[PDB]
This record gives sequence, C-alpha cells and structure tokens, in this order.
Amino acid sequence: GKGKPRGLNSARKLRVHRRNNRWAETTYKKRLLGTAFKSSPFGGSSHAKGIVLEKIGIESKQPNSAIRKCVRVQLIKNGKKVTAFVPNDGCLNFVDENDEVLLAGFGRKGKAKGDIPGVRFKVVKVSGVSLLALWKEKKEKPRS
Amino acid sequence: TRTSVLADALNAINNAEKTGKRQVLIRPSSKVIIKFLQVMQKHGYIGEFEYIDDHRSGKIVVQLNGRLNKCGVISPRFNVKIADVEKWTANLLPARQFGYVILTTSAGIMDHEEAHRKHVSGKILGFVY
Amino acid sequence: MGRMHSKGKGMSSSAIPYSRNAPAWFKGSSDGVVEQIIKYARKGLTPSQIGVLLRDAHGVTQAKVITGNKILRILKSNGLAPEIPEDLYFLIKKAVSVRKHLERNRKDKDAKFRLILIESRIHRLARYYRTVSVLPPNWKYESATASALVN
Amino acid sequence: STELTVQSERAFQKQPHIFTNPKAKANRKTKRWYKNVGLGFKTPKTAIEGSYIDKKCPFTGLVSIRGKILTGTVVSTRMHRTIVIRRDYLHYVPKYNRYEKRHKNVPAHVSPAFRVQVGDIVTVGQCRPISKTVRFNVLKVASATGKANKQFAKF
RNA sequence: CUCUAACUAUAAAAAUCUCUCUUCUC
RNA sequence: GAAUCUGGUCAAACUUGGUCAUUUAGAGGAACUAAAAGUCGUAACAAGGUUUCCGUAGGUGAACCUGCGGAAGGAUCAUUA
RNA sequence: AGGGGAUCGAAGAUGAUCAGAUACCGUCGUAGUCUUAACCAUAAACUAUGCCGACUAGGGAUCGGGUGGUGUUUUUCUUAUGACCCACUCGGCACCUUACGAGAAAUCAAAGUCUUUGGGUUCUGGGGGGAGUAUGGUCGCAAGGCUGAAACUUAAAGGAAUUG
RNA sequence: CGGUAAUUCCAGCUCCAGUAGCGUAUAUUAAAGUUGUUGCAGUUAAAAAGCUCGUAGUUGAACUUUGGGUCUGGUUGUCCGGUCCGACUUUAUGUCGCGCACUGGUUUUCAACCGGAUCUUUCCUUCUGGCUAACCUGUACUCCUUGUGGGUGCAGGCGAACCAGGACUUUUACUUUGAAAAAAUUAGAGUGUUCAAAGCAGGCGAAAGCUCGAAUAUAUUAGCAUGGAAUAAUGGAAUAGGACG
RNA sequence: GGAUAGUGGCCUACCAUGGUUUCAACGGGUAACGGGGAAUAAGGGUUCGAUUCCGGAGAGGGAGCCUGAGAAACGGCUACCA
Ligand SMILES: [Mg+2]
Ligand SMILES: [Mg+2]
Ligand SMILES: [Mg+2]
Ligand SMILES: [Mg+2]
Ligand SMILES: [Mg+2]
Ligand SMILES: [Mg+2]
Ligand SMILES: [Mg+2]
Ligand SMILES: [Mg+2]
Ligand SMILES: [Mg+2]
Ligand SMILES: [Mg+2]
Ligand SMILES: [Mg+2]
Ligand SMILES: [Mg+2]
Ligand SMILES: [Mg+2]
Ligand SMILES: [Mg+2]
Ligand SMILES: [Mg+2]
Ligand SMILES: [Mg+2]
Ligand SMILES: [Mg+2]
Ligand SMILES: [Mg+2]
Ligand SMILES: [Mg+2]
Ligand SMILES: [Mg+2]
Ligand SMILES: [Mg+2]
Ligand SMILES: [Mg+2]
Ligand SMILES: [Mg+2]
Ligand SMILES: [Mg+2]
Ligand SMILES: [Mg+2]
Ligand SMILES: [Mg+2]
Ligand SMILES: [Mg+2]
Ligand SMILES: [Mg+2]
Ligand SMILES: [Mg+2]
Ligand SMILES: [Mg+2]
Ligand SMILES: [Mg+2]
Ligand SMILES: [Mg+2]
Ligand SMILES: [Mg+2]
Ligand SMILES: [Mg+2]
Ligand SMILES: [Mg+2]
Ligand SMILES: [Mg+2]
Repeated sequence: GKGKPRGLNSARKLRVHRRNNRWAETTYKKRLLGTAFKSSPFGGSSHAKGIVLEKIGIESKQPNSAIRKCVRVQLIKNGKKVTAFVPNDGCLNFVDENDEVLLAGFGRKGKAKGDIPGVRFKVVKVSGVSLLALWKEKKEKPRS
Repeated sequence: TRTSVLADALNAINNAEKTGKRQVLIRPSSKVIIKFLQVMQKHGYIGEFEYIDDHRSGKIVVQLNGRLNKCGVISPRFNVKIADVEKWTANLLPARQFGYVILTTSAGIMDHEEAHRKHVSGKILGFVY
Repeated sequence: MGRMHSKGKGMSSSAIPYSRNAPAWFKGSSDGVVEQIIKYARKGLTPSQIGVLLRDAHGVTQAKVITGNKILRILKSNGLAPEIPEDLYFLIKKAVSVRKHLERNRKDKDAKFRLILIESRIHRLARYYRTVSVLPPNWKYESATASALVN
Repeated sequence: STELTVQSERAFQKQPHIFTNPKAKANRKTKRWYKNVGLGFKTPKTAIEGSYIDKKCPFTGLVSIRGKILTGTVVSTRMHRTIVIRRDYLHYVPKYNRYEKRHKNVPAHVSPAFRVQVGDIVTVGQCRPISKTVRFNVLKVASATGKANKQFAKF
C-alpha cells in the first residue's frame, strides 16, 4: 500500500511529486506567480491612493435589501479603475467627487463580502484625513 | 516478490497475535529474522521458536505467548544518529517506560537501550512492545 | 506466480527432496553416468532433453546428486556446451515460427501482440546473458541473425 | 597516446632543458628524466622506457601533483590524450531522510603510459590548471578489465 | 427416514407556478 | 621631446533594416460571471409521463431528440417455475 | 477511396397527437448496417476497486487439472478406457454466512492486516464554477484526440444516510 | 439583524475583553493529518492513464565463524571498616534511628554489562631493519635464610612496548569520536543593570591592594582522521592467464 | 607561440571531433545579492532574509584609461548615448 516510493534513494519521484503537486493549492500558485502584482489592480500592498470619479448605489444580495453607497475610484499608481464601498451612515455626502482617497482591502482576501456585489475594498481615508474621524467628528475636512 | 523478509515475518506474527494464534509460520527464515527473534525472546516478549531446514532458507515456527501486542518493521532503514534514536522512541514506543525499537548497528541487531549503553548507533530495523 | 505475459498465478512446479546424496538403492556410479551423459550430448540432444531421458530411462534423479555436478556445467567441462543456451534457442525458434506466420498473413494483429511480448522476453534474456559473460556483448538480435543461426 | 611515432606534429617534442648529448661516445638514444609522484603511488613501467613527451604527464611531464585525490569511473575515451571520469555518489536531502545518486563528470589528462577503456575504474589526482575542463590528472588504472580478464572457454 | 409439472392478455392526453422560513433554556 | 600622423587594437556609440520580449490602443468578433417578478416552452428529480447517463454522428426556436454502441448511477440482484 | 447493397435504420419525404411536436407512434427511405486496403484513438475502455507480494474466517458448491478408491454403472464373457460418486488438492470466475476488523456510511473476506500511523511499487486530486475552457504546442485529410491555465465569481456544491 | 415590540441598526445607560495601548488592511506561519517523509485520499464525494510491452529511475531471494572454557581492567549496586549524621535540650557519649548521609577490599557468594587477552581446524596484514621493550634467554651465578623472596650482565633468541624502508593492499555507504563551523543571535554559567529588557561586568578589604570572572553545547549537507564490521552493494579461482614453496 | 604577476582556446596559428543531457542540460522566469541568520514551533518542519556581521556588486548606461604596491577608481580621468 501507500503508492509513494519508500526506498532509501527513492525520493526524486517523491520530491518532484511534492514539487509539482504544490500547484494544487491556490495560495501557493498566487505567491509563486506574483498574481498580486501583475493582475489585481490593487498592487498586493495594504493601501493605495485614488481619485473619486462617480458615485453609485447598489442593492444587496437576496436575503437582504439595502442599497449600499459605493464609489468608482481610479488608482493613481496604475490608473486602473475599480469600485469601493464607503462604510458608514453619513458618508456619501463626505465623498466630495474629484477628491483624493486612501483605500484598503475589504477584509476578505480578494473576494466579495456579505451582501455586496463585485466590490473588494474599503474607504479608510478621504482627502488626507481619515473618514472614520469625520464620522464621529474628531477632525474636519479642510475643504481645499 | 518477497522484498523485506523480516517485514513479512513480523506481519504474519502480528496478524496471528491479533487473531490469537499461539504460533506462527514464517516462510523466508533469514538471519535477520533469527536475530530479531533472539532479541524478541531475550526481552521476554515471546516463547520458544523453531527453525526448519529446507536446503533453501529454512522455515520459522514461532510460539506465541500472548505477551506480544505488536511487532513492526520500518522497511526504509532510515539512517539514525546516536541522539536521534530517542525521537524514534517517542514516535514508535507506546511510552518511554518500556518498549524497544530494534536497530542494526555494526555491533549487530540490538535493542535501542543496548546500543545507547554501548554508545553505538547503526541503522533501524523495527520495534516491539 | 509472477507470470509476466499473462495474469497467471499458478505455483505448479517440482520440489526436490531432502537428500543431496544419492539414494541407497541406486547401483550405478558417477563415471558411468557421465559417460552416458556425454554420449547422449554427442547425439545432438539439448541438455533438458537429456535430463528428462536420464530421469525416465534410468534412475537418474539429479545430475548433481549422482555425478556431483549439473548437466550444463559438465557439458562445459568437456568443451561441448552449445553456443546458445537451450532456453534462448527455443525462444528464438518460436519467434521464427511467429515471424513466418505474420509474413504469411497480415491480419493477425493479435499475433503482433504475441510477437512484441516474445521479443521482449528475448530482450530480457539478452540483457541477462550479456551481463553474466555468457554471450560476448557484441551480440544483438533483430530478425535475420535468428534465421541464420536457427536455420 | 600520440599514436605511433610521437614526433608527428609541426614541432619537436623534447622534455625541456634536458640535453641529448651528441658528444657522448655512447649512442644512448635519449635521456628520459622521470620521477615518482608519491602518496603510495607507483610509477608504471611503461613510463620509464617510453619515448613520448606528454609535457602534462605527472611522471614524465612538467605538472606536479598536489591536493585532492579521488576515485572514479571512465565514461568517455573519445577525446585525444585526455579522458572524462564520471563520479556517482549519494546526496542526503534532509527533508526526506534519503540519499541521492547523482553524477558529476570531470575531465583529466592521461599519459601514453596508460591504456584506458570505457568504464574503467581509475584513481585520479589534483594538479595545476591544465585546461578549462582538465584540472585533474590520472594516476593508474586498477580494474583494467572489470570482468573480461577471462573471455575464452577452452578446457 | 421416500415427489420432479403447469400455464395467458392494458399502456389515450396531463403544460406550469412568484410568496414567509421564525427562535431553546434547571 | 610635444603637434600631426602609419598601422592595428579594445571597442562605446550612430545609421540601416531583420528579429524577438513586454506593455499598448484597437474597427470589429466571440464568451462568462453576478443580477432572479423579463420572454418561450418544461429538459431533469418518481417509470419527470419517451428510464436515466456516456461516447460517437446528424438534425433540431430553445430545451433536446434522433441512429449506432455501451453502463446501472434503474425500477430487475430472482425460474433447476 | 474499392467491393456488397437483404434487413435495420441517423438525414430526409411523410400520415397521427397536442394550444405548439420538422419528438416519441406508424409508413417509406439516404448516410451508415456487412465489409477490402488506409486512417480514427476515444466510450459509463466501470468491478466506477493499478500491479506485484505474504498473512488473517467459516461454508458449500462450479470450471480446467491431477491425485487416491476392491467406489458405481457402464461392456468390449472380461479387463482398458471413458462417464459417473467419494476424498484431497492446484489454479480460475464467482457465490452464501459472519465481524473478528474497517469504513462518512451504502458495504467489503478485501474497501482487512491503517494513529498500535512504515512489503515494494508507477499514475492521479486539493471547494464549486469559470472549463477539459482559453492559449501554445503536438498528432490528424478532417471530424477530433494528448497536453493544458488564469482573470473573474461564489459558501457552498456534494457523498452516504433519516424520518416525512 | 432590520419589513412598527430589532437582545445586532443608531444613540443613551448598564456593562465585557483589552489597557498606553488598542483597532483596521495587506502578506506569513501554526492551527493544516487542508501538501500528508514522519503524515493524505483514489468502489461511490476530487481523482487509478483502456490494457499491455518496455528504456531510465526505484525496489529487490535466501546463503557463507558461532558457540563455550579461562583470566582480567573495570562502572554501577550488593557486607560495610572507619568518618561519623538525626533522635537529646546551653556541651558532650552508651542507646534508638536513614542500616553509611564521606571514603575501600570487590572472589561476599552476587548480577551485570563495556571492552582487553586469549584454545578454538580461530589473523588482529606482514615483512625489512631499529631497540631490543623486555626475560625461554644463558653467562659469574650471586647482593641474599635452603628457598626464584630477587638482578647488573652478554652471540642465539618474544618484537608488538614503540619506530621505519618498502612492499603489500577489495572498495564502499554507514556509523562513533575528534578535529571546522568568525562573529552576532540561539542555548544556557555566574553576576541585585534599583528588578527586568539588559550588559559583561564586579566582589572583598581594614579600604592598607587582593581577588572572581566574561562559564559552557548546538549546528548535522560537501570535506579529514578515526574505533566497528552487523545492515546493504561490489571482486574473485573456470581456458587456472590461480595461491604457496 | 603570443599575452598575462603568473595556468589555461586567455588570444592566435596548424591540426584532431569533440563537450553537456530525462541523475533536468540549455532556454525562460525570478517584485533573488548568496550567506551568517529572522519569524514560526511536540517532532518533522514553512516562509522571510533590501537592512547593523561576512563576503561579492555599483557609483546614470556602456566602454577606455594614466598614476599608483594595490584602480579599470568615479568626492580620478578619456569618449559616446540620456
Ligand atoms: Mg412542470
Ligand atoms: Mg588604433
Ligand atoms: Mg409563456
Ligand atoms: Mg418535462
Ligand atoms: Mg408520454
Ligand atoms: Mg430522459
Ligand atoms: Mg464506401
Ligand atoms: Mg424497413
Ligand atoms: Mg406532422
Ligand atoms: Mg409531449
Ligand atoms: Mg421522427
Ligand atoms: Mg420511426
Ligand atoms: Mg474516456
Ligand atoms: Mg479470466
Ligand atoms: Mg478547482
Ligand atoms: Mg465541474
Ligand atoms: Mg491538440
Ligand atoms: Mg427595542
Ligand atoms: Mg451598532
Ligand atoms: Mg484532507
Ligand atoms: Mg464522484
Ligand atoms: Mg479511472
Ligand atoms: Mg484502469
Ligand atoms: Mg531499468
Ligand atoms: Mg537480501
Ligand atoms: Mg557560529
Ligand atoms: Mg541570551
Ligand atoms: Mg537567466
Ligand atoms: Mg533569495
Ligand atoms: Mg543580504
Ligand atoms: Mg556586503
Ligand atoms: Mg603608490
Ligand atoms: Mg569605472
Ligand atoms: Mg569601486
Ligand atoms: Mg569615490
Ligand atoms: Mg578628481
């Protein structure tokens, strides 16, 4: 049994077996192929700046019905365009179309989350300052 | 093609012991089997066995005294250092109190404690407990 | 019960008895047996045939037990061993028979299957008898050296 | 080797700064300086009475042996006056507790004082940089045949 | 501790569905 | 003994076209996801109302059907009645 | 490409049934069905169980073979056969009980001797889709095969098994 | 979760975990026996190339000196001799006790377990020379109680106690030990940085100079010497082209 | 033979046909300077090591250079491309 060779000089087949079968795992494939750098506009690094181009409201999945307020953003370090959702009650008025926004991932490792379609990112800072502080009024947008 | 003769020998031993057969028939009957069995008996884990001649490799008839729970081989005779043997202990012996991983060294086929007190290490063969 | 060229698992064989010495009842002596053996060999008889004849027509159970030595090695002693062992020779002959069949008619593709199997057996024996210094390594085998040697 | 009258190419072959005296009333053909490498190696007979030059011979040539000594198997003899030795050994990859039969082939220099066949087992030694491939040099061939010392069957 | 026998033959069409999904502790 | 300068010499570099990698627009072309109160039928899950499914080949608004070979994942493990 | 050309029968021509049936039903009827040379390389090429090994549990029966019967009918007054019954076995397809184990169970005498983890062994798969797809090869006269992704997208898909 | 009673929304209040730190995102490890060498699954869930031959790789049958007899160095625990310790309190012993708290003979039978010498038909390579280590030596035989209690001595002659000119030489892998692995980190010696992170300092005087240090292992792969000959591979002597005299 | 501090197809000249490979060559890729190490932790192990220590490498991209023991140096030069 155990159809993997066992002999005392019998692991070229074994080492190459692992060496080839690693590609089964997707994480290994992503890490070795640099897919977080060529593809996936968000360049694998935790944050990136961008410019707001337009605002959209999009519905939820089936077991919910709540039109979240997302924003089309163009990432300055590539010019590539993508959606990003803005989590809070009073945030859409804070978008200020044609502004600089600091964006991070939406915390699902390159996948949609919950009841949001086609979105992958969070809106964590707006115009230098952080939108979270604006939400609880800890600082104010200078309105430059 | 019988590849590791002692492997088959102990496999039959374990099969019958689980079944409860007070005795076992081993076909190949090589030196290594024999020495493994004097180690087996000297530790007290087996009774009196017999060798048959055939002018071809003989035969073995081992009397089971129930004290055995398992034999077992490590068919890849992994190369072991003097320090490493203890790890084999913690990976094959049911506890550190007793149990004997059998290894063949230049001195010969011996229990691991025999090797340690001889301070000599060779290659691994199997285990008994 | 290996049986490469099929799924056979039969252990039908012959088991030698315990006594490597000659049986008590036997009357003939080794030298006479050897002379009978060599005369039989000069008839042009393959060693296995001669062993069978010794077993049947006489109380010659084992060549080695009686004369202290086996048939092929004795036949080497008097410088009369054939160039090819009887085994490889008979296999080559059967291969020639297969070849003549396949040249006679074509649609025996299953006979092509037997052909490849047999020639694989020849390749195995060729490697063996090249390693053990029986044939000189120069010897090869395709179709026609068989036609010359066997015929 | 140099094959049947070494004095073949466009230049003469003379062991440097050894003088063949025409003024000696001797007719002694030539003065062939020779020397034993050492380390328990015996200079073979054919080297002392030979006529070849082989500036890169360890015995009759200019090179001096020093450093590593190895054992290997002749793998290729086609190349002229040199040789290639395969070396097969085991490599312990630690991840699997196993050894690994890999080969490394190395070129060395053979004097005409030696007869070499493919597959011969040869002791080789270290020397000066001789060629971009050759940095070792043969000493002597132990297994001259392997199994072929007896070939006939005439009892 | 003595038994081996009987047996039958329809087929006509039927297509579909947007709901709420809810909770278990001495 | 400088200038100039015979030769070669390493050769950066320039033109010229070939040749390749990568980005890169791109008339137009062909798909997939999520969106589930769009439309037509109802293919399937039971014998899904013609057993399914597979390979092959033609046709067929769509599903699919068809012919030939298969397999039970079938609805038969079963006729010395 | 060539010989055949009955029957059957994909295309098709057709008459039913139904709101729709160039579906199933029934007629005819090409390709094809037989095949000679040459391709074709796949099939649910599945026992969905790779091979070679040894060992473990009871039971009949069954095929090929051989062993021993004062075995029985055969009859060639007679043996010899054969053909049968008995007893044993070798090998082969399988089967019945069982759990002694082992499994997600359904079950399996191997799917066991596997955490008490190790007889030797080649090839495979790492959630579902996207997809056996794209792409580049490669084989091909072609139909097509072998090879073979990623982006993207989703929290289930799914296996056995439960009672309704 | 939310569709008019929200244990989740959003605030307020009660609180829970965290704490000068804590929360987010992107990568990573363990969890992961979800990469399975240790240690995966393959009748149905993912998956055994249709089957077969077959190069390379991988795997490979069993078989060739094992037992005693003796002697010893030991390292352990076995009686303890002495040294002496707790019951007895300011001080001490006979006595009871842990039946030696610190040291030996080991024939106390005991058991080992490591070698070492050895008799095995038992090689552990042996010569060519030192050097002779040494005493079968053997010369004066004697310092001496007949008595081997004890030795200078000088040609044969023990070499194995160590040296040295070769000649021999089956080789492996393996393994033990030693040599190398700078440092730094790791491990950990000691050391009151106020503790600790640390760091490699410090401690004692009487302050009159007197001292401790800066401990120790690890690294396995390549290489070198090394004790071992079980495991596994390899060579023989077949045309004797063989071994010795 | 030249040349080099000195070997060597280092370069030349005359020849010879060779060398490496499925035990992974060569090509492609490397968001790779290699290591000492770091993280992680039953054991086996996985990932990171631009970065205090070691080496090696560069001074915009290539080249060429005198001086000097030691330079192909760049806070030294000669030239082209930017
Ligand atoms: Mg319906
Ligand atoms: Mg010039
Ligand atoms: Mg409609
Ligand atoms: Mg329907
Ligand atoms: Mg119907
Ligand atoms: Mg259907
Ligand atoms: Mg036709
Ligand atoms: Mg018809
Ligand atoms: Mg109609
Ligand atoms: Mg219908
Ligand atoms: Mg029709
Ligand atoms: Mg019809
Ligand atoms: Mg298929
Ligand atoms: Mg069959
Ligand atoms: Mg997938
Ligand atoms: Mg799928
Ligand atoms: Mg293709
Ligand atoms: Mg409320
Ligand atoms: Mg809230
Ligand atoms: Mg798993
Ligand atoms: Mg499935
Ligand atoms: Mg399959
Ligand atoms: Mg198959
Ligand atoms: Mg092979
Ligand atoms: Mg063996
Ligand atoms: Mg270090
Ligand atoms: Mg520390
Ligand atoms: Mg490259
Ligand atoms: Mg790196
Ligand atoms: Mg670095
Ligand atoms: Mg550096
Ligand atoms: Mg200077
Ligand atoms: Mg420079
Ligand atoms: Mg510099
Ligand atoms: Mg500078
Ligand atoms: Mg300057």
